[PDB]
Amino acid sequence: RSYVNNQEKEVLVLWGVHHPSNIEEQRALYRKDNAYVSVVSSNYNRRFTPEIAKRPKVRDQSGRMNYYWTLLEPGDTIIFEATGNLIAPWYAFALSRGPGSGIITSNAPL
Amino acid sequence: RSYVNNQEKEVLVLWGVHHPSNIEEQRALYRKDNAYVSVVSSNYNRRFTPEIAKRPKVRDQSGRMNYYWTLLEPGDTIIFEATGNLIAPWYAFALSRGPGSGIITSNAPL
Amino acid sequence: EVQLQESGGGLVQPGESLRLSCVGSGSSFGESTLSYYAVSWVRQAPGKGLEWLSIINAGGGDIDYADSVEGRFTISRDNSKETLYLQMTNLRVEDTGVYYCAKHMSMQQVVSAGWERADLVGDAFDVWGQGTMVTVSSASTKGPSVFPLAPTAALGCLVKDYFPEPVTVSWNSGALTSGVHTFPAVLQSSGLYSLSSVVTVPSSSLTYICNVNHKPSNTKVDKRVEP
Amino acid sequence: DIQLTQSPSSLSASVGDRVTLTCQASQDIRKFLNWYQQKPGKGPKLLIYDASNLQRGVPSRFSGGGSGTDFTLIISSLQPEDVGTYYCQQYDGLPFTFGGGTKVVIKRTVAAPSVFIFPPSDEQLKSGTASVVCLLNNFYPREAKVQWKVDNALQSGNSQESVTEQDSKDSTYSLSSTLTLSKADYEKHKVYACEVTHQGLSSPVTKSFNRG
Repeated sequence: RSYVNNQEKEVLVLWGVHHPSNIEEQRALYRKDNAYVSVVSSNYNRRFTPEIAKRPKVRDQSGRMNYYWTLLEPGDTIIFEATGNLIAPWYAFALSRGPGSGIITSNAPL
Repeated sequence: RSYVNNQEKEVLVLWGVHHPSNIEEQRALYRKDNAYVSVVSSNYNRRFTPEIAKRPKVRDQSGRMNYYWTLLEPGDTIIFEATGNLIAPWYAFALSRGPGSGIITSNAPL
Repeated sequence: EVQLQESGGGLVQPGESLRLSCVGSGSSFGESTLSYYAVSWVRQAPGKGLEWLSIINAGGGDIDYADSVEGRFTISRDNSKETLYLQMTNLRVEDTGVYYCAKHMSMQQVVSAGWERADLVGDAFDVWGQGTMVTVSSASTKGPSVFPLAPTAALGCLVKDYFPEPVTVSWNSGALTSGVHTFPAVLQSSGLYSLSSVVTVPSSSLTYICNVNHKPSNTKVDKRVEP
Repeated sequence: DIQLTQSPSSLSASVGDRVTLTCQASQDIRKFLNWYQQKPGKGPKLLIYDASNLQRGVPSRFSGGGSGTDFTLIISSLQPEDVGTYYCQQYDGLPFTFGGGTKVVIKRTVAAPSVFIFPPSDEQLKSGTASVVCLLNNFYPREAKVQWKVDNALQSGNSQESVTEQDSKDSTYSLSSTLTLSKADYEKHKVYACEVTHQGLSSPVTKSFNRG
């Protein structure tokens, strides 16, 4: 799947790669023992391979989902190619970055 | 291929790994579906595997060449081992680093 | 692999022109079609050896020619059609022969990868075409005369008067593919070619026919051979 | 230019013999030399590329050696399918040039020609021309003394014979003879004989026919 950034702004794309806990979970969900995800743009390209191991549970899940992101520049195209395990983007964000700020952690009302 | 740094100085070595855009480009150029590059010294060792995907064109190229570098110390040896996709070094640089400076970006004449 | 098929040759008057085409098909390593390689034209005169004429590189550059054909002949290639061309001009009688299309071994470009070879290698010809014949003679063309040779045993076909070569013999569409002997043609005293073709058959007789094909005159004969 | 000289012009050998073909060059062409076989009527097929490399699918018996100006192709166990013409060719410089070729000829046991005689047709003698043909089949050696007896009278000055190429399986030949004479001449005599002498026959075998 390709997406051409026609927003005249940066687009923030996020996605995920799912790592099952055993090979049977892999086969049931994706029907391949060996999957891979590729995300590639004009200045981004990573390949993501699922890595299956016994892990301690977190929120009662032994599996894991690794989350990733990139800022697709105006005019550039991002391409997703997957054999399995891809947590695909559905909604993304068109933004223009400001001069540069930070996070405040508080309970004071607005 | 090995190179023994006999310069009594640091040698800067650079190289590249070529990532085709489809498997047929891989087979035509290197005759292996699965290549790898290894560069190893006394304190450097990386393995580079080519990763083949559909990418947007840049300078009318869908392929990519990733560029790498290391400072081989005086007396040390660097070893290149490749099954394909290696952009091999041809010329390298013998240098002694100075106290430490920076880059000026200008149009003022020298 | 890659296959090559010359075409567009035959009989032409002296001082005239003729354009041979070389069509490529199939692919070698890495889905490499003919546009990945450099091609040459090579001709062979009747009874002699091989003469190289011209070379062209994959992208259409580095043309060169043999001195004997320089200025008259011109090489080119429509890579979109995977086709080579040879535009012959001012044809002389000695230009008669079988013109071949021959691919060079080494890969010269891989366009989708953005890879070219800096030099033009022009190394071994690993693929040739079947050839197309060019007959340069102001003599007119004439159709073949075919007569039977009725009857181990033997039955034949006598193609008596025609010009110029070549013809195509095939008994019962390749039914008799064993024991055949299409004989090399001779040049009769009149000036037109003659040729016989035979096959061995035992005591058993089944009907046997010979399929004759003479391209330059739209001639196709399925002559019988009954006793 | 560059001239390639091939020796010999032709070699006769037997099946299983090992043969050496020579190709010498007029100047140092390094190893930019290749060899092609060409069976008659067919296109050339590549055998050896760059002096010494066997091309894919070429039988392992083919070897090639040399460098500089002295190159050789070596056929290890000669087979009847090897009959044909072998050319060496260079690409060290333009124009690309070929050797003169070296024709391989096969020696085998003696073969007996099955002899046959053929008259014209109801359409040929009607056209106003006669063509009688003698067609010895698959024989070895090559030379066959073909003479024509018309009511026991030798023909001289009206003949034409064509030999086929050496067969790539049994290494035999084939020879047909053409006697071209008008249809007015055909009405005179009655019997025509094809007396041929060949080593494969203990005595001349004359196959003939009477007029009609």
